[PDB]
Amino acid sequence: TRQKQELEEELALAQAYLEPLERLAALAHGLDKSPFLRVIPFLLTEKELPLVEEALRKALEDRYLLAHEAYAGGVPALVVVHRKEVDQAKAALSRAGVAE
Amino acid sequence: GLIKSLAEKEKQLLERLEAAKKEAEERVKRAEAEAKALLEEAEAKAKA
Repeated sequence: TRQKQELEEELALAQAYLEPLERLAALAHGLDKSPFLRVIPFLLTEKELPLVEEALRKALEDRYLLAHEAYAGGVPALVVVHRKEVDQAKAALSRAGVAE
Repeated sequence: GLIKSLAEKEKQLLERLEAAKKEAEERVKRAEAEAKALLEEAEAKAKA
């Protein structure tokens, strides 16, 4: 029964979050294990996408990279920012109400 | 904006660091060797 519970919880999460993580991984392929670049994953709905972009753009100038790729419904979005620009990047998501 | 910009720029940032560390060690290396050979000339000369 213990195996069975672990097997069932794993399925339940994996069934939910495989498609976003696939999308997100793909967007910054081979750049998630680099120290030079920082990646932050987050989910946005069609509604939220414009607000988030504005907020990041003012906060982070034009030396930030906002990319998104669909999955059937909203977009999992990835913002890629320089290392040591992490706090600022985060602060920008937090003001819109979007989190990591 | 393509991911290719930062991707293929990162893999150059790593080469620039590597040459830095190389020619740091390959310089000090020379000096340590040159310090030995100098003090051998100072023994060779001094006893003769």
